[PDB]
Amino acid sequence: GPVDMSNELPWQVWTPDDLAPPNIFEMLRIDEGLRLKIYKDTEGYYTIGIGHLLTKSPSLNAAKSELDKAIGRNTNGVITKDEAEKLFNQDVDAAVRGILRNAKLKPVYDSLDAVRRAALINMVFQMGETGVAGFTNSLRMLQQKRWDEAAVNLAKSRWYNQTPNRAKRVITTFRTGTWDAY
Amino acid sequence: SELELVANFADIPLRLSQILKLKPGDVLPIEKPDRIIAHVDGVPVLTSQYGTVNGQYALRVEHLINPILNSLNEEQPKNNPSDIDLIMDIPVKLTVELGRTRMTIKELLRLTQGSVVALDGLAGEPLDILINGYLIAQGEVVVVADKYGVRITDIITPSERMRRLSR
Repeated sequence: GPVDMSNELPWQVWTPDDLAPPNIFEMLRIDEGLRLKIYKDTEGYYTIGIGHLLTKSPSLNAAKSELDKAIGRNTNGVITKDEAEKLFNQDVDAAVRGILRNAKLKPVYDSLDAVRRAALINMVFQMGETGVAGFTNSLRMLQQKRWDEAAVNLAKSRWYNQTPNRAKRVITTFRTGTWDAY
Repeated sequence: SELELVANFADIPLRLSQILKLKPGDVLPIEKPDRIIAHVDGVPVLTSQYGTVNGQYALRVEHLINPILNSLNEEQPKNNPSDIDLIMDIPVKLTVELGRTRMTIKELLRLTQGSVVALDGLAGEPLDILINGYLIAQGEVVVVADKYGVRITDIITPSERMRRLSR
């Protein structure tokens, strides 16, 4: 031990969350776009701003209301660009925070270099933790740096089938470890 | 060429009597900060998010504090239209530093919102604790349940704390 300290309470040494990698913010603006009014997203759920999922399930009243709590004002289902911006900021951090606390996603995230971690956040940003943690074999493949194998498996998913142009970009990022798809 | 960007994790308002009694193992309670201020020569220059990159502590610059509008591509105007037996028990602030990085001027002036700056401190390795801008101790951020603190791991003698304090 480096020190000889009298320990009364169960204090645990704390380390902060990893910072989001570059260029996740530009990446996500590209894939999520921007809307200042509530819409149904490519997976059927109410969304706002830059991919900010409002309610997991029906409907607008709850959406507008969870929007109302998210923004802290009456909104009427409409927000500001800078409101969208601050939601986005929060969302990116909350995604990273969630991954790092997810017993299944965390070893994969840790494995990956920065560019590929962006891709994983992008997925989680799109489908949430529970959804992304379901790609069991693709994840283990990612953990084991079998890039082509994970890549070809990922193209065999509902996700890819529902949003091919986004999924292709993300899978190209997983496969290559580069930003050429952006 | 060349200054020090200094990230302050936390400021801890203590009384001098507490400071003279501090020892390894003492835990100072703090609020976990979300944003923090980085300074240069004691002058706050930006606020930022913080975390780690490659195991190093790092900053994501959020806002420049009172930035200057670049108007160097135009001529300067002549005017601007905008023209001791018993020692007193004083409160004293302990500064806990997340870390520092040496940067050139050119490098410092070329960061804005979203700039990620890596500090020279490793995650896990103890933090500098200062008094009046003087190193007096090291500590580690520590937590139980909901409560955060800074646990002293190493510290100079009371006489020396006093010495750095006065100067």
